[PDB]
Order: sequence, then C-alpha cells, then structure tokens
Amino acid sequence: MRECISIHVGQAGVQIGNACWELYCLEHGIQPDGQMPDSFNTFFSETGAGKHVPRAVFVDLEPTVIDEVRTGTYRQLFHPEQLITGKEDAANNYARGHYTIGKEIIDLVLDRIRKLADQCTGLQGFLVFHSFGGGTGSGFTSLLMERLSVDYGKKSKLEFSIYPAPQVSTAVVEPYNSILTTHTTLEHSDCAFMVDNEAIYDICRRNLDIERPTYTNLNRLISQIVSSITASLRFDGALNVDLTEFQTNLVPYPRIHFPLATYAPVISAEKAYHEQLSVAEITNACFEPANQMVKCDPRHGKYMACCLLYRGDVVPKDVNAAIATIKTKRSIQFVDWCPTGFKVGINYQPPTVVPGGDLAKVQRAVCMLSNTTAIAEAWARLDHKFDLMYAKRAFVHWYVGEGMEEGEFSEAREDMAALEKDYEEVGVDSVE
Amino acid sequence: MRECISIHVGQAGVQIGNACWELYCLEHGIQPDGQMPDSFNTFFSETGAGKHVPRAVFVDLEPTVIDEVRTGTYRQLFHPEQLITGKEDAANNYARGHYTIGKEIIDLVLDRIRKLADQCTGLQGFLVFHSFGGGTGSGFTSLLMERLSVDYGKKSKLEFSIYPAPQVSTAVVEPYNSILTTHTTLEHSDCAFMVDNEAIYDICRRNLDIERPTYTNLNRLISQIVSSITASLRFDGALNVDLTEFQTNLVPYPRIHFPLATYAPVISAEKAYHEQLSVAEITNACFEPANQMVKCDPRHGKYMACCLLYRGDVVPKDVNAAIATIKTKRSIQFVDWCPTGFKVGINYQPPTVVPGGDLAKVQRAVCMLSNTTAIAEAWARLDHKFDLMYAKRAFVHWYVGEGMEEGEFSEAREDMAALEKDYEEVGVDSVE
Amino acid sequence: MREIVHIQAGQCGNQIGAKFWEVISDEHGIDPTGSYHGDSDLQLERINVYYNEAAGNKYVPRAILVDLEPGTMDSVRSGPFGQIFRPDNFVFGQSGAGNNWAKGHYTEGAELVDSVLDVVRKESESCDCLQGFQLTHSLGGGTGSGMGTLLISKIREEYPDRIMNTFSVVPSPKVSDTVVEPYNATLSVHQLVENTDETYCIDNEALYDICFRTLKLTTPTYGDLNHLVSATMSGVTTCLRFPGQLNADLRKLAVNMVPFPRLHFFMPGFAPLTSRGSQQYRALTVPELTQQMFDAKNMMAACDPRHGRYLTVAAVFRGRMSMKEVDEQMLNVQNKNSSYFVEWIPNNVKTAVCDIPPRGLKMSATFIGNSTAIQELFKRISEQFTAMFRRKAFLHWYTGEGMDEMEFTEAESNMNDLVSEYQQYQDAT
Amino acid sequence: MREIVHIQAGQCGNQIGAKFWEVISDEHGIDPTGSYHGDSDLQLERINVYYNEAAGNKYVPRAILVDLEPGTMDSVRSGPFGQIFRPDNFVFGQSGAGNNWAKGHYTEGAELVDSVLDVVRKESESCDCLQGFQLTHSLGGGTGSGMGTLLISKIREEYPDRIMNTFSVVPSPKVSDTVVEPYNATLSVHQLVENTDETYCIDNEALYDICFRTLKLTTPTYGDLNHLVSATMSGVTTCLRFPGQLNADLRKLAVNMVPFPRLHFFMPGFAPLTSRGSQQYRALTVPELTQQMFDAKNMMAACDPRHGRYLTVAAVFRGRMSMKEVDEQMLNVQNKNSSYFVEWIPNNVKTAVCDIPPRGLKMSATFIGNSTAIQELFKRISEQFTAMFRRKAFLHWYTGEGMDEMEFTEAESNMNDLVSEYQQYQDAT
Ligand SMILES: CC(=O)O[C@H]1C(=O)[C@@]2(C)[C@H]([C@H](OC(=O)c3ccccc3)[C@]3(O)C[C@H](OC(=O)[C@H](O)[C@@H](NC(=O)c4ccccc4)c4ccccc4)C(C)=C1C3(C)C)[C@]1(OC(C)=O)CO[C@@H]1C[C@@H]2O
Ligand SMILES: CC(=O)O[C@H]1C(=O)[C@@]2(C)[C@H]([C@H](OC(=O)c3ccccc3)[C@]3(O)C[C@H](OC(=O)[C@H](O)[C@@H](NC(=O)c4ccccc4)c4ccccc4)C(C)=C1C3(C)C)[C@]1(OC(C)=O)CO[C@@H]1C[C@@H]2O
Ligand SMILES: Nc1nc2c(ncn2[C@@H]2O[C@H](COP(=O)(O)OP(=O)(O)OP(=O)(O)O)[C@@H](O)[C@H]2O)c(=O)[nH]1
Ligand SMILES: Nc1nc2c(ncn2[C@@H]2O[C@H](COP(=O)(O)OP(=O)(O)OP(=O)(O)O)[C@@H](O)[C@H]2O)c(=O)[nH]1
Ligand SMILES: Nc1nc2c(ncn2[C@@H]2O[C@H](COP(=O)(O)OP(=O)(O)O)[C@@H](O)[C@H]2O)c(=O)[nH]1
Ligand SMILES: Nc1nc2c(ncn2[C@@H]2O[C@H](COP(=O)(O)OP(=O)(O)O)[C@@H](O)[C@H]2O)c(=O)[nH]1
Ligand SMILES: [Mg+2]
Ligand SMILES: [Mg+2]
Repeated sequence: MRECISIHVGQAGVQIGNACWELYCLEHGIQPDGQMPDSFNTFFSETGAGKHVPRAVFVDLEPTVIDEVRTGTYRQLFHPEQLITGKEDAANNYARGHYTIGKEIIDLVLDRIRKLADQCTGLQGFLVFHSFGGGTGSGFTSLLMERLSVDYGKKSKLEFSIYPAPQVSTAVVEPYNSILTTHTTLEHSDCAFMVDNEAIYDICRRNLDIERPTYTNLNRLISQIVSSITASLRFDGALNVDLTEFQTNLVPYPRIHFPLATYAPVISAEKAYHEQLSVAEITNACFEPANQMVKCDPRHGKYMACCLLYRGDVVPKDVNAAIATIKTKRSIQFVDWCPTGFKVGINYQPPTVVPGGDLAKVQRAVCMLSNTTAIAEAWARLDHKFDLMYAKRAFVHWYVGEGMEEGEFSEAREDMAALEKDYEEVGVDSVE
Repeated sequence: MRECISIHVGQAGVQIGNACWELYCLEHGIQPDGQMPDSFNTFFSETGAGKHVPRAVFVDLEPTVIDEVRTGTYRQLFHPEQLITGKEDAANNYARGHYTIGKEIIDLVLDRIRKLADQCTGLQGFLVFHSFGGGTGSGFTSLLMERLSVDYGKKSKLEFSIYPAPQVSTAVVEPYNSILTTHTTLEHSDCAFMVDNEAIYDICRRNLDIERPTYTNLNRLISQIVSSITASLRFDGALNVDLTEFQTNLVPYPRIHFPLATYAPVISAEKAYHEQLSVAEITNACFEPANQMVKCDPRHGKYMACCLLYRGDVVPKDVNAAIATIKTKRSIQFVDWCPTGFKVGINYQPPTVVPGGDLAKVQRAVCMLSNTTAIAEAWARLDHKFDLMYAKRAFVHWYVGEGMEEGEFSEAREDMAALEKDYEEVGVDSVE
Repeated sequence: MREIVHIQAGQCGNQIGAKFWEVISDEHGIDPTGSYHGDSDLQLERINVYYNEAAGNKYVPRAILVDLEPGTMDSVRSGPFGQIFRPDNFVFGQSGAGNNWAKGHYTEGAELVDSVLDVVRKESESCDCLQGFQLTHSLGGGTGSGMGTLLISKIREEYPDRIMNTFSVVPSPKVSDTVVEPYNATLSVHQLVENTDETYCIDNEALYDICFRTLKLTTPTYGDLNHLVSATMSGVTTCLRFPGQLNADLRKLAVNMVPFPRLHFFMPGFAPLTSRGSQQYRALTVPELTQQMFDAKNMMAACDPRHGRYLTVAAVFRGRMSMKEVDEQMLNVQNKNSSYFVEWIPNNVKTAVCDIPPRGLKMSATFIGNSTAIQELFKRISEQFTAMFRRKAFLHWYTGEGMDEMEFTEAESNMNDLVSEYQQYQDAT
Repeated sequence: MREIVHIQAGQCGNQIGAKFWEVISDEHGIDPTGSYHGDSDLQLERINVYYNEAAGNKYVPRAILVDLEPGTMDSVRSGPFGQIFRPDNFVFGQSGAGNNWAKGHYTEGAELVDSVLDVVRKESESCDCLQGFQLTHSLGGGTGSGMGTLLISKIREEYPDRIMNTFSVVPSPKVSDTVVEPYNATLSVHQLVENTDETYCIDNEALYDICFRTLKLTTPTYGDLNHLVSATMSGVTTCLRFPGQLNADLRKLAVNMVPFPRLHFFMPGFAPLTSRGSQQYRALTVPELTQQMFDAKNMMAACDPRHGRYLTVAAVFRGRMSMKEVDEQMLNVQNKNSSYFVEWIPNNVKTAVCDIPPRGLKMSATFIGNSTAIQELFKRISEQFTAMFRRKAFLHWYTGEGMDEMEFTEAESNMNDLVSEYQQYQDAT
C-alpha cells in the first residue's frame, strides 16, 4: 500500500538494476518468470493472474544494454512498454543529454511514470539510479529531475548517484559532466547518495580477497545497500523507517544534501567463521575509514547526521551500547551545533545471499547513511579539475555546438564555489 | 424479436462485412454452413429446418468482391437472392453512382429490403456500411438514403462511414465525392459514425506491434466496434442500450450528427500479461488522443456527448469511479451548456477472439462513441481541398457528362460552409 | 382487506420488482413454484394484500409489468422467480422508448395505456377493499418517466381516494446516465406534484456510498443495490401485514408526513447495516438502531440533512422491543438536534411498531424522513435544465413529437415554485 | 460507571497498547476471540470500564488507534490479540508523518482529526458516566507528537471536567533516535502543559537499565520493554476495577499529586522486580516492596531523585496486606530521607490499597512520584534546543509547513518558565 517506483537511467543504472531486481526476487521467492510457488506490495503490482511485475522504468539512449534484459534470463519479468530505448547515445555529453537527444523522448518516459503513479495510492517517492560521468546519467537525469519537481513536487525523490573516482576516471570529460549535472539537480533533488567505484575495489580486495573483480561483483554490494534501505517498506520491523524520514533527518540545510553510504560486514565465505560478529563488533567497522565507500578521509571533516539501518537478529539494547561507545571516541567527532546525530532503524529480516555470489550468509548487517563535511575536500578537487580544462577552453566546441550558451559554465562554476564556502560556514563552531 | 437488418454498399462495405459476419457466427457458435450444433433472433431469420441466414444485403456495382463471397468459405450462409451485383463499377464518380448506373438497380435493392422488412416485426433500424471515397459507397449510398427516408422514415438509420484520411488518399477525386455525398445524406441520415484508415495504421503499429497490416487486420478492429454496439440486442446486460437510444443521446442539433468511434484495449498477445486492465485503467485509454481512430486533436475541440459501451466482467460501481476522474482532468473539457455528457452501457458477455487473429483474449473492453467539435477542423481541411481543385474546374467534365448540372457544386459547397459556421456557433459559450 | 396493486415501469422498475417480489416471498415462505412452504402461521394471516390465491393452493403476485420492448421482460420471465408471475400481466410494446420523455408519454404511451388499464381494472375489481397503488420506475429513463407518469394521470382520474405513491429513482449529482435527464426529470416532476400522495426520492449515488463505506463490498452489483431499495419498501407496509403494539399503514403515513399538499417528497433510510464479519463487534439494541437512522451517510437520497430542516419524521420499527427505550431515543434526537428540526411543529416524530422482524434478524427499523434538504436536489436539476434549454439543444427530439416550448416553461415554472416553498419554510419559524 | 476511553497514537503508542490490552485481558480472563473464560467472579464485576459488552457475550475494548500510514496498523491486526479490536476504530492515513512535528500537527493532522473525533464522540456517548481519557504516544516521533497533542487540544475544548493523562515516551540523554527530537519535544511540551491534568514521563534509557541490571536479561526486546510500561498502567487503575480497604482512582491521584496547575509531570515506578531463578533467595514482604520503590535504579525516567526534592508521592498497593506494616514503611522512608522531601508539605505520601494482586503474584505495588528532579530532563532538552535553533538548522522542514519563528520562541519561553518553577521550589523551604 506504500508503493515506491524506481527509475534507472543510463548504462550505469541498468547494470545496477539488474543485480537489484535479481535480489528482490530472492527476498520474496519470486520466480524469474514472474510467478511464485502482501508484504511485497510496495515493489510489485499484481496482475489479474498469479504474476507480479516490477515497478521499474529502465531508460537508456543506446540500445545495447536494454536488449540484454530483453534477451537474458529476466525476460518474462518486465513490462515491455517500460524498457525505453533510444536511437543513439549521448556519448559523454551533457548537452546531448539535456538539449539534443533528451528533448526527443522525455515526453514518452513521463507518460510511463504517470501511468504507474495513477495505480499507486500511497506513492512515497522516486529512486533514480545514474552516474555523474556518463552522458545519459548526467544529461538525461538533469532533464528528468526538472519535470518531476514540476509535476509531483511533494514526493521524496532520491538518488543513488555514482560519484566520480579521485584517481580512476574513464571518460575524460567527467569534470565537465559532474559540474553541469549538479547545478541542475540542486533545486530539484532531495537526498542524493554517493557511491564510488574505486573504494569498492579497495574493499573487495582487502576484505573479500578478490583480486579480480568485475562490474557484476560491484553491483552485488551496491544492491545490498539498496536492499537495506528499502527493507523497512517490505518487511515488518521493531523500529521501522520511511523514505520520507531520510530527507528529514539527514539534510540540515537545503543546499547540503549529499550523504554517503557504508555497508558492513563485508567478509568472505571462509572468513564467516573465526569470529562472532556482534552488533557492537560490526558497528565499529562502519566508522572505520577503511570501509567507507567514498575515497575521503572522515577525520578531515565532521559528521553532521548519521543514519543506521540494522537488519536481522538485532537486540535493541545492545545497539544502545554500541552507539554510546562511538560517541566516546576521539577520532570520530561531530559538529558543535548538533548534539543528537543518530537515526536508528531495526528490521527483523536477515540479508539473504544470492547464489553464485561472493558474500557469506550472516545473521546481521548494518547500512550506514552518513552526511559529513569530509566530502567538501572532494568537491574542491573536482573544481580544480574543472578550472584547468576550462581555462584552455578544451572540449567546449562539443558543448556549444549542441545548443548551449558558452557563458553557462560561469553559472555552474560560481554556484559550485558558493556551495564550497557553505561547508566552510558549517565547519566553524558556534559563539560562546 | 427486435430485429435489425444491415446494408453493405460498395467494396469497402463488403470487406468490412466479411469480418463482421465472421465474428457474429463465433459469438453464437454458428457453423459456416448455417448450422449450429433465441438471443440471436435479431440478426438471423430461422428457416423451417435447422439453418439460420444473415439479415444482410450485400450490394456492389462491380462483380469482383461479391463473387468472392459466392465462392469463398462463407458460401452456404447467405441467401443468393441478396448478393446483388452490377455490370460495371461507378469508378470513383458520384454522378455514375447517383444518376447513370445507380438508377438501374435501385428498384431491385429496395425490393429485397422491403421483403426483409415484412417478416420482421420489431424492426429497429438500418446499418449502412460504405466509404466516402468510393464511387459506389458515396454515389449509390446517397441514392439509397433518399428512398429509405421516403418509405420508412421512423427507423433509426445508422452509418459506419469510412472518413477520408488527412494525408493518405488513394483516389484523387475524394475531395469531390465527400462533399457531394454529405449534402445528400444530411437530410436523411440519423447518426453517421466516422472511422479513418490512417489512425488504425497508427494503432496497429504502436500497440499491436504489427509493422505490416493489411485490409484484413483493419477489418478485424472495425468489426469489434460493430460487435460492441450491437451487443446489447444480442445478449442480456445489466444496463442495456437500444439503437434508438444512440440518436437521442448523441445528436444535440439536427445538423451535427457526426460522432467518432474509439475502442480499447487494443494490445498484443504477449502484452496481455504484465498488466491487469481494470475498468479504471482502460477507460483512460479511450480519452487518450493517441488511441482516437480519427486523426484529429481532441484538445482543439470540446466534447458534446459521449457514449460508453462496456462489456465483459464489468463492475457498475467502479465505472462510476472511472468517469468521475475524467471529469476532474483539465485537458478533457466539455461544452458550457452541457452538464451531463455521458451515456453508459454495460453488457455481460466478454468480446471473443477470432482464431487466426491478432488481438488477445481479455475479460473487458470499451467502445466509446464520442461526438466532439474537434472534427470541425477536419471538415475545413476538406473544404480547402475542394476549393483548390474546383477553382481550376479540374475533373468536372467527368461529372457534367454523366447527367449533372454544373451549378450543383455551389449548392453543396455553400451548405458545407454553412455547416462549418454551425460548429462556430456551438464553440462559443453561454451568456452570464 | 386493504390490498395493494403493484405497478412496474421502465427497465429499472422491472429489475427492482424482480428483486422485490423475492424479498416479500421470504417474508411469507413462497417457493418459486408459487405454493406455501412456510412454518409460522402468521404468514398466511394477511397473505391477500400482495397475493391472490389460485386453484390448487398456489399464490400469484398482484403485479403489473410495463415496458416498451420485449428485452427485459424476457430476462425476468427466464430468471429466478419469473415463473411466479401471471403471464397475462406482462404488458409490453415493440417500438421502445429510445430514452425519451416525448415518445414515452405522447406517441407510444397513448397506444399502450388502454391495454394497461384493462389489466389494472381487472386487479381493481378482484380486491375486497382496495387500499391503494404503488409504482416503481425511474425519472431519468424514457419509459419510466413518460409511460410512468401517464399511468398516474389516468389512475387519479378514476381513484381519487386511493393512495398513489412512487418509489422513483432520482438522478445523481456527479455522474449521469441519461444525457437528457434534466429534460426527463423536469417534465416528470411536473406530473408527480399534482397526482401523487407521497413520493420516495432515491439516488443511486447515495446507494454506492453505503455499499462501500458501510457494508465494505468491493464489488457491488445492481442485484445488491436494488436489494436495499426493496428492503425499505417491505419495511413500509410491514405494519399492515402483521399485528403490532402500535400499528400503522400507508394512509396514516400519508397524513402525518404531509402538512401541505405540494410537499410530499421524502428520503428513505434503513437500519441496521453492518459488514459481514464485523457484526460480532457490536451490540444490537434500540440506541444502536437510532444512531444509524439519523446520520447523513444512511440516507438513500444524495442530500445532506444538516443544511435544511426536517418537517416530519416517520420511524417504523420491527420486532419485539420496548416503548420507553424507543421514546428514550426518539425524544433525545429531538433535544440535541434541536435546531435541525422545524419549530412550529411540536413532536414531529411518528412511531410505528411491528412485531415480526425480517427473516433471521432480531429487530430492525425504517426511516421515512421529510426535510427541506431536498431543495438542493431540485436546485441542482433546475440549474441544469436552464443551462440546456436556453441553447435549445436536444429539443428537436421533443418538438418532433408534438410538444410546444410553453410546455417546458410550465414545468420550469412549476419546479421553481416548489423550490420557493422549501426555501420559505426552511428560514421560517 | 467511571469508564475510560483509550487513545493510541504514533508507532510507539500502538505497540504499547498491543501489549497493554494483552495485560488487561489476563486480569479479566479474555481469550483472543473476545469471550470470557475466567474463573473468579470479580473479573466481570467492573468489566465495563475498559470493555463494551457485545451481542453473543463477547467484549470489545474501548480503544481508538491512530496512525498516518497503514504499516503498523497492519501489523497489529495480524498479530495476536489483533482480532479483539473493533475494525471501525482503526483510523489511519496514507501520507505518513515523515518524523516531523509540522506535518503531524498542521498539514495532515488537521485533515484527520475530524475522522477521529467522530469516533471519540461515539465512544463518549456510549459510556454511562465517563471518568476520563488516557493517551499513549511519543514525544520524539512525528505522529505521536503532532497528531497526539492536536487531539488533546480538541478534547479539552469539549470535556474540561474529564481527566486527560498521557503515558508519553520522553527522549533519552545518551542515545537519540530522532535527530530533530529537541524540536519535536519542545513544541509538544508547550501543548502538554496547558491541556493535561497529569503526565507520566517515561524514558527508554531507564528501561534498558532495569532489563539488564535487575532482571539480568541478556537480550531484551521492545516486547519486554513495553511490558513494564503496561504493568505500570494497570497498576494505576487497579483500585477502580476492584474493591479495596482504601480505594483510589484517577481523580483522587489528580488532586493529591498536583499542588500547582503547571507542575504535573511524574516519574513511574513498579515493584517487585527480580530475576527468574533468583526469586527463591528473597522473601516477599512489605519492606521488600518499599526498599525497591525508592532507590534511583527503579525509576522509569532517566533522572536521579537524589538531586532534587519530592513534592508528593503516590503509593498504590495491590493484594492482601496490613495497614500498619504499610505505615511502618511509609513513615520510615519519610524520616531517614528527611532532607530529600519538601518541608512545607506535611505527610506528602498518598496510600492506596487494592485487594487483588496480578495473576500469579502474591502482592505488588506501584510508585507514582512527583519531584523537582525532572528539571534536569527539561534543562537537557532546552540546552539542545537552543544549540540547534541558533543556527536555524533543520528549520525549512518547519517553515515549509506554515510556521513562524515566533512559535519556536514561545515554546522555548514556556519551557524556561517551567524550569524556573522547579528551580524555585527545590531551594524553597
Ligand atoms: C446470520 C445473519 O443474520 O446473517 C445475515 C447478516 O449477517 C447481514 C450481514 C445481512 C446480509 O446481507 C448482505 O450481505 C447484503 C449484501 C449486499 C446487499 C444487501 C445485503 C445477508 O445477505 C442478509 C440476510 O438477511 C435476511 O435474510 C433478511 O431477512 C433480508 N432478506 C434478504 O436479504 C434476502 C433476500 C433474498 C433472498 C434471501 C434473503 C431482509 C431484509 C429486509 C427486509 C426483508 C428481508 C441474512 C440472513 C444474512 C446475510 C446472508 C449475510 C445485511 O443485510 C440484510 C438485508 O439483512 C447486511 O446488513 C445486514 C447485516 C446482517 O447481519
Ligand atoms: C511463578 C511466578 O509467579 O512466576 C512469575 C515470576 O516469577 C516473575 C519472575 C515475573 C515474570 O516476568 C518476567 O520474567 C518478565 C521479563 C521481562 C519483562 C517483564 C517481565 C513473569 O513473566 C510474569 C508473570 O506475572 C504475571 O502473570 C502478572 O500477572 C503480570 N502479567 C504478565 O506478566 C503477563 C503478560 C502477558 C501474558 C501473560 C502474563 C502482570 C503484572 C502487573 C500487572 C498486570 C499483570 C508470572 C506468572 C511469572 C513470569 C512468567 C516468569 C516478573 O514480572 C512480573 C510482571 O510479574 C519479573 O519481575 C517479576 C517477578 C516475578 O516473580
Ligand atoms: N557502479 C557502476 N558504475 C558503472 C558501471 N558501468 C559503468 N559505470 C560507470 O558509468 C560511467 C560511464 O557512463 P555510462 O553510465 O555508461 O554512460 P551513459 O550515461 O549510460 O550514456 P553514454 O555516456 O551516452 O553512453 C563511469 O563512471 C563508469 O564507472 C557498473 O556496472 N557499475
Ligand atoms: N476500412 C476499409 N476501407 C477500405 C477497404 N478497402 C477499401 N477501402 C477504402 O475504400 C475507398 C475506395 O472505395 P471502394 O469501396 O473501393 O469503391 P466503391 O464505392 O465500391 O466504388 P467503385 O470504385 O466504383 O467500385 C478508399 O478510401 C479505400 O481506402 C477495407 O478493407 N477497409
Ligand atoms: N438502481 C438502479 N438504477 C438503475 C437500474 N437500471 C437502470 N437504472 C437507472 O435508471 C435510469 C435509466 O432508466 P431506464 O429504465 O433504463 O430507461 P427506460 O426503461 O427507457 O425508462 C438511470 O438513472 C439508471 O442509473 C438498476 O438495476 N438499478
Ligand atoms: N519503549 C518504546 N519506545 C519506542 C518504541 N518504538 C519507538 N519508540 C520510541 O519512539 C520514538 C520514535 O517515535 P515513533 O512512534 O516511531 O514516530 P512517529 O510514529 O512518527 O510518531 C523514539 O524515541 C523511539 O525510541 C517501542 O516499541 N517501545
Ligand atoms: Mg551510456
Ligand atoms: Mg469500389
């Protein structure tokens, strides 16, 4: 009755969503043919017969990865009027994603979302999966977030955005696309979550002992974070949480709405023994800087607010013991004006294991959603990458030639610099 | 006991009627040999033995398509004194259909209709199937509608006319034939329905995913509209409708009697899954402009009156919910003087599927008969096509030479222009 | 003694009666064959009011069924309890109304009424001491408006002393079935105000609320909606068919509810109504019945009683109960809602107590209200009538059957005079 | 006579009541079907205070359940003792509070309260002589703060003579569930001080001590924590449902505990509490109950009573005992702790003795304290409120729902005036 549709934009959105909807079927016993041999009513609309379909809209400008879902194993699961393709890709270009190509099929996708919005009565919010580096995931997403705030407005629009890595970048124009897509979504988004690739390569090597990871293995660990946040809508819990409750507890000021995700425990199959993994044991792994999924030192910043999502066999008393020790440590420090910096959620269901995966079966897990000022050092490095390339006016003729005024870069850069000094306003303490 | 004969004029009438009477046999279990291994008493007159024959009169001026029914599969079904042929076709010419050829065999067809009228006691009305572009379907029909209003008068004479397409025209003289046949039938017809070819090519491509349709596949979807209107005479329903009731509820002024048809749902076989198709879901597909079977924007006009024909497993309470949401939308807008713009009909029988067809088996369907002022933009384009060709007096010597005064065009054109400003009288609102 | 002749008109009036005669038959134990298979001896004590005893100890209903096409008449005689009616009473035509008041009252109604009145008079002679007539029809339809009001104009010319009441179906505010129903209702109210002793206004839209908000039925059909209308109708004449501590009938209610001869439009209400499984969580006493008869969500007419003022209230109770506990509740609703009534009528509540409950239940009640809150029903129609008549749309289907435009102006003048009367006594004191 | 209407709000208030009505049912022998299967005849002697007798000798609770989403309401009706509640009383919304006081009290609370007050008034008419209302909610949540205090503002306008008390849950010092709970508590205390006769402050953090230090439970859940709160609630009205040597009720405790109309915040305590196997190593007499009601580790509010001074003390005893042995212990704790009380109130201990113990036990007691040691509870909140309001953080979720910054200043002014009063009478003499 509390439904929540999800939107997957670009190639990065679909390949994450392949592992996500694979995981949702196993957490309810859903066959790949839509059958099963209403807790799941939030993410599945039942047909007249015994068949359930996802509430997802897969959109991409290039026809490669969408046809793989149309031809792969999960073929009879999706509604074929939802798998929206395009003629040509945006090709790492915000201007082709926002002016040239995106203005052709934006009215088709909004028609598909509005038909899903009508049959749902308790529609909470939207879940947009994209990446800052890609042409579609930054261009078409910035067009899409404009229309939803115009039409709906009062719905909790969330983003599990892929933040660009500090040292491992594939596309050369990633400093251009991240500045342009942030200036557009800043007035439309509610709470956008950051997940970096390079830190997950660090976790899968050090913890899982996998020296050869692929994008499949990255999409498994990301889908665990997607599962634990939406776990409260799908199962009964001793202390639940709603998607409306994230944007209230994690966003202090209307500009700063960029938290980061952290999942624990992440251990291998043979390392599932030799340790007990209590709730006081796995909570300290979250605030360890080695397990944070954004390559930033948290001791260079201050934590504003932190969400904790427990699931499995979790005792509510020992959570109170575990949080109390973290407030007594000295490396972890909060901001002066915020005395209460915790949002606690407990669910009963343990996280399941996908067969043919790499994580071991545990009885408890923690998803941490922390909003800290330590990301402000990373935004300044992104502005330093942007100011070098734009000073020589490199790659600009691929942007002006696709319907864009050249003076628009001064709009986005100065707004980012004004966003940069806002963390400096937060970073100072109170008076007396 | 409430019988209703049907008349099929020209090549467009017969090829529609081939798919229509194919559909009536399957909705009663009638063999193609007339046998069956009295709800069907309206459309079939029983013989002395166990054999039923249709109440249809197939008339055409060329002997090609009539002999196909005489030699095809449905051969032992029809009375061979009903399949009326002619020597030569009218050959896209109103004058040959109304003066030269039609005056030879008009007394034979009226003899066949009057013999069918005598054995029926509750004769409601007539159903004429033709096309505006053809020589027979516009010439011979205009002669035929004169005699029936003289003889019968008090009978509900209906027309499922084929409106000429805005961009896809085969015959060059279609702007001539449509103006002449409208000026004649305006004082004789009761409620003529419009169905366009080009919009059905748009529906069969977008919805059914058939990129190669033929005239057979167009005749299947048209026959579903013929079936759902005559469904109340053939089956018991919770809220029935009569053919006398259409001309009362849909025609506000005695000149404007041109509604348009809309059928929903139209989906493929594999798309019959993945969705539930409620009565609130398929009703919004009717008022969608993409599914309207006349290439006209409905938001350019205003709806005067609308008939809704439900069939199948239809709950009467949820119909009241579905209509109430449509009156709350803002793109759909009615006329100021009409507060009540709905005629609701519910039948119990679901629409069946012809074997070897293309539509899937559903449990419910909607036939919408809407009379709007949005067609007035299409009549003005037809007058613009007429005034260009007539100003150079092109093709006129094929009309004057077949027994017609040349000044007769000024009679039909000025009456159409006077019909054009009548919608402008309807389009303005009330006073205070 | 005190027999009732039942007349059914239109498509809706026939399908109500096909449900209605099934309801009365379970109050008397009547099989679909037509014999008697009851158990209590009070069932055959007053059987003659709705039935005529035939040879072989079978009972046939005193019903007259009118239509203009053999469609719905074929459905009734082939359905359940279709083999109970006399086949002579099925009067029908071949043309069909076409959902029009003109062809229902002028053209085909005039050629049918003599075939009907030869059957009405045949039932009128057979009754010992005739009480009066009742009619079930529509107001938005073509048959039940035209043919229905024509029969009332012929009956009152013959039987002025007999009571004549109609369980009419009034059109709804939000949705609309008939497009031309502001014309059909206005030309029918003009006939009903001069020829009917009392009139029960029933909206389908108010019935969709009770089937969803109260009874929690996900999928109600017309077999479930028309079931509630028939339950109200049996609760009116339940004090004529059974003895009680304080008996009433159709004539007592026609006097205590009508202060002025033009103000005889009602609103019906029935109690108790619960869900299927949610009956065990509630006691069934007299104050449980009283609190359900007076809230706005129980009226079968789409009108809020809190706007206007009541004039008179008829409460008809069924089953064994106590008179003080009635008067504990009938007085209390006149004290706390002291502004919602009218002032110059003291003790405007009429009490009627029958002894026999319906089959299975323990006790029941029936609400017959009369308020100035039905002026919103006429102001909504009269606004829709003037918004359509001023453009003269849909008028050639009336002018083409011999009807001048003065006839529309007389009905519109008659309706506004009725609105001014309910407007007067609302603000009066 | 003297009936109680029970109102539940928020997520926590519903899960307390789902445990609470299971506790009361074992004091009256009520199956999950809803019938009576007790053994002692004193159970049905005063059954009408928390139950309404239905048809078929079933009893339904007089409970009203409020939420803004159908999540937790679906959990209660599907769990054990979910089939005992009347399905009409489940009032809920579709939006959800989102853990915010503004949308709980202004936006969605205003569109829900009329649906609630039509149910509250229905329970208010059915009671013979209504005693008063009780409420179970939170102060850190969004629903139980906003929707909870809104219902109190509507009730006191209608029923000023009825008692209104809340078993509220107060936020904890060390850990914090809601991030914006200094805003949610401060805007709710501003409503509670003007509309509640008495208020029971309960901390979850004080309950985690007793489940670990006293009962030695390694793994306590909320089903075990909320079990202790419900045991305190039954021990308050235990002298209204059973005869005793000296009887009390909700009105006597509302007079003897409230010297000034703003000082009506309490601290609850329950005794005896031992381990499972460690009960055989201890006698169960009256001085064993007295020594456990007064130490700091038994209070259900995270505050040390040794700092401030008590004003009044209510001791409610259960089971057969002797009055001298009560007064041997009730006087002795006023002699040795002679500085910890207040001086200008002589004999500030109220005695209440019931006859019936809980099911299985031999005797029991219930502590209702009232001290100036709860000023630390407000000084801790008011310091956290000013530390967040001065930077105006998390404020656009309140300004975006129509709330001026004067409204925050009035609540902060009202709380500091309450702190100054408890600061005054602590050092007074
Ligand atoms: C154990 C018991 O009492 O069961 C009832 C029952 O519980 C309820 C749910 C019944 C039931 O009614 C419905 O469920 C219903 C649904 C849609 C539309 C109308 C009714 C019942 O059908 C109604 C039916 O009532 C009767 O039989 C009355 O005598 C009724 N006659 C009929 O409904 C009837 C009609 C045709 C064929 C057979 C019976 C009646 C009412 C007024 C005046 C005269 C007769 C019975 C026994 C029950 C059920 C089966 C559940 C209720 O209705 C009536 C009319 O009594 C719904 O509100 C009441 C509350 C009742 O408690
Ligand atoms: C042989 C015997 O007497 O065993 C007791 C028992 O020994 C002890 C350990 C009980 C027991 O309680 C617990 O173990 C407990 C654990 C976590 C949280 C709360 C309680 C008992 O459950 C408590 C329970 O008490 C009752 O039944 C009371 O009537 C109680 N009702 C319930 O607890 C109850 C709730 C739901 C379903 C069934 C029972 C009550 C108390 C106050 C007001 C009204 C009712 C019983 C018989 C016992 C056990 C089983 C061990 C104690 O609790 C109570 C509430 O009496 C814990 O401190 C006391 C000391 C008791 O001696
Ligand atoms: N987390 C994650 N990121 C991915 C994955 N595949 C690609 N990416 C990231 O996506 C970015 C590349 O952009 P794409 O999303 O593929 O491009 P697009 O937005 O779909 O559209 P075009 O650029 O026009 O092709 C880089 O930052 C990649 O690291 C994946 O499986 N997981
Ligand atoms: N809907 C539909 N229209 C058809 C079909 N076949 C032909 N038409 C249309 O009919 C028109 C041509 O008219 P015809 O019926 O062939 O001509 P006619 O009236 O018989 O007269 P002649 O040309 O003299 O034989 C064109 O507009 C065609 O598009 C068909 O199967 N379905
Ligand atoms: N309650 C109810 N209303 C009905 C039913 N059938 C038709 N109606 C109503 O009757 C009106 C149409 O009248 P109808 O009897 O069909 O037309 P007529 O027979 O030509 O007079 C509309 O207001 C319909 O909603 C039915 O079974 N029950
Ligand atoms: N004792 C107790 N406290 C609870 C429980 N559930 C939530 N809480 C507390 O209630 C507060 C959260 O309020 P909540 O009811 O969930 O929010 P709301 O429903 O939006 O008003 C926090 O202080 C929680 O510690 C419970 O079952 N027991
Ligand atoms: Mg791409
Ligand atoms: Mg041809």
